[PDB]
Amino acid sequence: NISDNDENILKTLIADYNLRMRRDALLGELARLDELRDISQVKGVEYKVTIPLLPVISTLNQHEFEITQANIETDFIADNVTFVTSFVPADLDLEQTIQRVFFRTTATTPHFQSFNLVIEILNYDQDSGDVELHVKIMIVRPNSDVVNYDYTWIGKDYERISVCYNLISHLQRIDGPHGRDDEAEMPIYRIIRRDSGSIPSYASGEHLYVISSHLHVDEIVRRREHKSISVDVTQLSLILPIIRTFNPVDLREVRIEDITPGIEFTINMEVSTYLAESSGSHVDMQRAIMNHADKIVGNYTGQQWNVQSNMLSEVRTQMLEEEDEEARQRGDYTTSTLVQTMAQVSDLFSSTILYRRAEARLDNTVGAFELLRPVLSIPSEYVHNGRVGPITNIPANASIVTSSSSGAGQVRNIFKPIGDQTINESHFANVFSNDEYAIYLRFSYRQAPVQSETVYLQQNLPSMRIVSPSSVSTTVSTAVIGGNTIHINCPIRPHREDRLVSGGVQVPRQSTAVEIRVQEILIGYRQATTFPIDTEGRLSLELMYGLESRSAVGNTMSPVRFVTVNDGEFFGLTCPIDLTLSTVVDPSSYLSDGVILVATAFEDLRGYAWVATLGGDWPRTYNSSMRAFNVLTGGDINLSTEYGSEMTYTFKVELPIVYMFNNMTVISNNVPRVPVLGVTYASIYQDSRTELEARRFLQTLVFRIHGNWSARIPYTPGNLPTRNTANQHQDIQQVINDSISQELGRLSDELLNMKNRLDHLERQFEMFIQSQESEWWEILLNVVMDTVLGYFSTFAGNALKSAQQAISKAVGYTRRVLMTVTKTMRNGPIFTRLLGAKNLSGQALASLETLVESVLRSINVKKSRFMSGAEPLYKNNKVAQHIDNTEKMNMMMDFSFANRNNRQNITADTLSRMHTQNAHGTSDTVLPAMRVYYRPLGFLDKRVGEALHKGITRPEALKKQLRSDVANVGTRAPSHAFMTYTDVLYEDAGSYIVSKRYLGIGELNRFGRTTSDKNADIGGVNIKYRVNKITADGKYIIDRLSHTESGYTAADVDRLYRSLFGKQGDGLSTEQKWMDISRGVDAKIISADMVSEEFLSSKYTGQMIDELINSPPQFNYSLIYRNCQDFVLDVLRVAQGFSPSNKWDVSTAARMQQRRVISLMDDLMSESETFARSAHSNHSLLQQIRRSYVKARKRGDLHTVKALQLRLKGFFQI
Repeated sequence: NISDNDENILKTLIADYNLRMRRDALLGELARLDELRDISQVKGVEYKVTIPLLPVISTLNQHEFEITQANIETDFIADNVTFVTSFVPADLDLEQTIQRVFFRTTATTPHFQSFNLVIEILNYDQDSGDVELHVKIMIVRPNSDVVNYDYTWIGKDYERISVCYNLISHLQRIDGPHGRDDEAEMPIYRIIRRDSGSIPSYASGEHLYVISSHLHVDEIVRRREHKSISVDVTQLSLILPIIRTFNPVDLREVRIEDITPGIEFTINMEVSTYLAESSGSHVDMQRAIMNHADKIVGNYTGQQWNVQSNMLSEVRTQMLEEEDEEARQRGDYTTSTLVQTMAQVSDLFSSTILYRRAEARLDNTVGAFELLRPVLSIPSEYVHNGRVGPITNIPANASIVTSSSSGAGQVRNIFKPIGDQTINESHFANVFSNDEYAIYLRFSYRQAPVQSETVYLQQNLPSMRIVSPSSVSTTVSTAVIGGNTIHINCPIRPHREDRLVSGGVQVPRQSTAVEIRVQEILIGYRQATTFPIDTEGRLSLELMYGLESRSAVGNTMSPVRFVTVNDGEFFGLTCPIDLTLSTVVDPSSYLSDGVILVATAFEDLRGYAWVATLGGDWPRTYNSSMRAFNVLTGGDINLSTEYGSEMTYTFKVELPIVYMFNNMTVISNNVPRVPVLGVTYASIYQDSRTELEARRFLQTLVFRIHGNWSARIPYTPGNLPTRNTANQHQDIQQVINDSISQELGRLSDELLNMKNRLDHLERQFEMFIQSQESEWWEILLNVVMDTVLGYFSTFAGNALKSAQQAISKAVGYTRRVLMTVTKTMRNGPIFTRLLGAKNLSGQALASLETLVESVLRSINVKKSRFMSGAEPLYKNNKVAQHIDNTEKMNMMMDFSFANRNNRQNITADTLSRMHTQNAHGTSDTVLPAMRVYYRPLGFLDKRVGEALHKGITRPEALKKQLRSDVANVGTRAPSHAFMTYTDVLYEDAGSYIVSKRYLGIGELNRFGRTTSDKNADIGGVNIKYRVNKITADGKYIIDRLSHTESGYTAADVDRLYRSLFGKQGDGLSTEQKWMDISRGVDAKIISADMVSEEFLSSKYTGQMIDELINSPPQFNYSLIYRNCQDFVLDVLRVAQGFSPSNKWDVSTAARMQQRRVISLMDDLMSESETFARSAHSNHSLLQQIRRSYVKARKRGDLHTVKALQLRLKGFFQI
């Protein structure tokens, strides 16, 4: 059978196996089986090629969710928002008392009020992690109905459980049109979310389910053969959005109250970029909800496949290196120091100060300033002997007993404030603001209580008092001689069996000493840097508060420098006025009405009571006070008694002033006074008061100002801007934007003519080309000419790459192109302030200039021939917005703000709140976002850890920690990356076509040598919309186009659906497949990460991307890239105007360049019908020319090539 040498070989193979077993046992308990780990990895790859790319979902943790809620100030509603509670039992902190997730909403919703989840660990063997869990979910409905769900699970330490709660809000109906917006030539529709006379617009539902898994690692190790993981989804509740109701779920109103450390919690939302109407069909709604659920479940399953692979044997991962914060900080700090040195140099220039004439007339204006507290005074030591009073509401029914039989006791109340009531303050009252100047009134305020008599009005219907019990005391035993032993049991609000916790006190009033003394009124100019001169004018001031009033006139004004508390220092002129208003004679004249309450109601005081017994064996005095009351309110609540035949029950409350004034109401609004001099109500006086009228009467100071002034206002010196940049910039982006703003003034205003601008840009491009050492431009021109005439070259991609490298190396040319674009567009400075902390990228602008110039030099025509028409030019020329950066910027700004940017003298601060995008925050980009998204879905990227236990450690804890480490390290990679590119087209007065391009790629294989049906692949689509409609709040409403209008056939739709959802849509028509594809792309990327760049999109870069989307290359991504994010980063780089990757094959970039040039040439030939013909530019004649050219090029015939190039050039002459 075998020889002796073969037997020796067998023995050494056995010995090697034994050495492997020895090593494995040295390392610990975890398995090390390489073949089973490899089979697991291959099967996981096979599953992962099926995880859907769509829909687009954004994942946030708690911190990023809170920052996002703070960022968005308009309506914030998501079609699907899933709250996933995910945990691994080996990651839970077992020293915690409870494992809980609790979150709620502060508003009314059709289905949701609060969500509570508790995890109970019934058994947990930590040596071999065998856990038995019980999960209890509690949902409280808005009508206070409680719904309970249970889930039990027996499994392993390292397996994951996810509880997913989806809140669904579908916009099903828009009502209108209710008019026509005139700035944006669109009809106006409304979107009803709140209770009104209109039909509601939204329908709401919910979806609750649990995901569990079993990774049969123990069985696989015992039997030594692989077994696929098994994932179970349990459906707990599904409510479809069938009927339309008011109050959809707004995410700004959702609170996450408590999550036990160790539990993972994410928010997974899909929010539309613009508002759109959903389908009312039931099957369509259900597919919409289940696509969201299926993507979440697919990502869960991929993660669990990773966990099984990692448990079966050793898997090593290098974690991607994070960018160096500290090196970037040193570079930025050097740049900032250079700017400071430039400012020091510019400080050497001095010039004569030049002024300008300033005149202004202040019409009759009204302003109201509210003091910190209402003007009141609480007397000390206020005693009230009634049964009902400030503190007590004890009915006569209530049983109150004394030592004598049937002897009712008398109750009294004592109230005492704690602390000072005098206040000294100086304020800068706001008067009027303007982009030129701002007016402030400066005064000082005095208050103190004056010796007088208290005034106390008691309500016929008193509010729920703090001490309002059913009974106060009862008799337990009666003695013939000694007296009756009494037991007192007096609870305080709230009672143990109660709803809507409440309680309070009524406060006695007094009279105080008011002293308002106005010193002067000040005005400052924004751009003044030194004292103005020739200051003259007159101002009149009228004070009025309560019942008194004053008036004075100021004549002399002087140049002044003053500092406000929010805006900095101002330079201007002051108008001293010396008047005093003093209502010490009548400070207390609200006497008709005038009940004052203070609310003291707390969850922590429920069930508290005074419990004591008095009598023979018991002491004859009682003196007790609640200390929880002191903890919550820095005061006291007390009850004192003396045992005797006649007993008095003293209920004393003793509050501090600060707590009192932070908690009070001014009911008895029945007799509200009027502003003392018949002034119109100032929106802080009975303007939708809702019981706020007496506090405004007692707190608000209102004044009336009229006058005029004149002065000479200095101009800013010319050497100031660099000092300003050094003195107040925060980032390097601010330095760049400041340089742009200052350079806008250096450029000539002759550039505001189209011919001059085109000549300037041609001269810039000639400078750029003349400075090239290598001759890449001539070969590029040859490539472009061949492409136009039909001969497609393999190194068009090389030509494109050389052009992009030349552009990125010549940053001066890019800077000049950007500067002329910013100068020649409408409202350039407004735009530079709109940018904020971001910079516009000029690489794409110069890229477009180079492409257009290349084609035009090929056909031997100037650009001015294609730029003819009336203004605005992009509305009268169908190619101008595609070949010109200035017209593109104009069109994009008109689109982004619905022509609100064209209002006269509108500031960038006002315009910034008029964007037309849905759920748009000010931290978002003005132009459409264009970036790569790469984050996990349904779980965090790291685990929440623990601190090391302080005690002595034991082996099963070490084993549990190792299991947690292996379950968590390297398994939380995202399953895909993607990128979006969107371009906007103007077609008619109120019609736009928005073209969104999606490109995504799945996670790369561990084993990439397999065939392409089992490798990671890319999936992309181009989707179009039409903008015709707007809301009354200024936001666009979208209609989505069909697949035919996007260029797709039925077979194309089948291929796209397979790429984007990972399956053949079975039982779906092409209409349903396109509905799913189109609806899955309109979601918006929500993140707390901030971008610092703006990018302008172009139609021909979009064609370059469509070249990848429509005819993808035969590429093995798994073998070439380390990461699926790197591919989409390469594509995004190409989209941003940079060169193609050297990882790609040659023909990829070749085809991209051919597509962009062919698209531009078609556009130019279509436009040339105005100055050429269509009979001699027919498609049939051009096809013959192209076929002849290809044949002539393939056989080296220069005569025919030249003749055909002349024929093509002559197409554009006559």
